[PDB]
Amino acid sequence: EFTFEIEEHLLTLSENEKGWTKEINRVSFNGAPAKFDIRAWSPDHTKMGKGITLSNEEFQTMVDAF
DNA sequence: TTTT
Repeated sequence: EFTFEIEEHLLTLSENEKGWTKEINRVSFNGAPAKFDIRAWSPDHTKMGKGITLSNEEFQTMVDAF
């Protein structure tokens, strides 16, 4: 058992020939408070690809650093 | 090529 919900779309970074997009979103996993999520997504966003989840703290650390 |  596992669930996901894209709560907010922040940025699309690129799209490939199959229409999958790399995105920065706020995503809730298993109904938890949403985290930052940098991940590939199928065209209708019904299939997840490879990516990483970052807490607000981890994301701000990254932003401050670059 | 693709699932926390």
